[PDB]
Amino acid sequence: PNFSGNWKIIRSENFEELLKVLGVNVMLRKIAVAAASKPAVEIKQEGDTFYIKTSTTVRTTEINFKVGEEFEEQTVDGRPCKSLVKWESENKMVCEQKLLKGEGPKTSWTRELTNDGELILTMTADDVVCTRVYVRE
Ligand SMILES: CC(/C=C/C=C(\C)c1ccc2c(c1)C(C)(C)CCC2(C)C)=C\C(=O)O
Repeated sequence: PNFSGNWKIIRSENFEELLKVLGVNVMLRKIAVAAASKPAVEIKQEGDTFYIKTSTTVRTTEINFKVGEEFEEQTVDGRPCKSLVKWESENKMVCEQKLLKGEGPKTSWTRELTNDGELILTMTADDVVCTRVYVRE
């Protein structure tokens, strides 16, 4: 049950559709979609403590959190939110997000370590689901 490692993406689907439901104009979606197809992901895990750095040419995010403890991060479209991660199963964590200001689509994410050694990340916005699959570099 160790997510630690440097991960590279091998499959991504419905990412643009995700941004579309968030109301991002076409020009910006193009820039985001292009850069998001080549992320560099670093994860450091110790017990329930996580450090996840996701880097792209146009944006880098770093989150630090303890499963079960509320923290603050940003939605995919850059809006400040309060998040809470819980273990849904032994190798699957689910995160429920809550906007700090205003309204918007219900968003969340999940990260799961599969039995073949891969990592599946799913990001949701209302009914749209983006699936991203990684493998260690
Ligand atoms: C890599 C990844 C996600 C990458 C997302 C990127 C780059 C992204 C997302 C949204 C945006 C931008 C970039 C830029 C900066 C163009 C500004 C416009 C908005 C609409 C605010 C997820 C993962 O795989 O964990």
